Amino acid sequence: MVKMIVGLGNPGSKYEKTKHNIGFMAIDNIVKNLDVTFTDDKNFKAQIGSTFINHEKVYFVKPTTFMNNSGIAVKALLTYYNIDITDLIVIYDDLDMEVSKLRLRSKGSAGGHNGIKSIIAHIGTQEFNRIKVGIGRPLKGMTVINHVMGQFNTEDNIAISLTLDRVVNAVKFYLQENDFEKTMQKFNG
Repeated sequence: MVKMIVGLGNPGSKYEKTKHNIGFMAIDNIVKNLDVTFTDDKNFKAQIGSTFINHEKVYFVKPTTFMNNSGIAVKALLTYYNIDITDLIVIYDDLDMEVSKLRLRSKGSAGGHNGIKSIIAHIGTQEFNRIKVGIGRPLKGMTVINHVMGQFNTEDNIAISLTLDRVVNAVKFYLQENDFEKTMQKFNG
């Protein structure tokens, strides 16, 4: 009945172009496509848009707790609406994929990603559905922070935009089928 779709990132003008905000960018593209408007929530520290698709109510969420606190918002939202982990999708930047690459997974450990780390620690599992967008592989010796805090190279803007459009379609397919596994089969590769 209720779907919780979360895009990760950091609030504030200075973070807006960072690769670590690919989740925010994805959610933005999704709601614009779906004609869904945001509202900076009074209960939750997040930007939230929702709408009924058929008989289901879908929430599109951009936590504004800062990335390392994403789990607090996710857990609050799951608890508030009595939504099980299985009804979750998290959209975010993969730390070790070529830029604009798209991958759907239903698992994976945090691997240095502070948002995913927070979510895992708050909902108690790494077994949750993910739509990952590649931001580039870090060079040897490069720290996670300056890897994800950098902006996208201008030659990559088009690839990123193309990928985000694909994320919109994956979400729609997912909603149509209420099956993330089929969505993974339909979109991976």
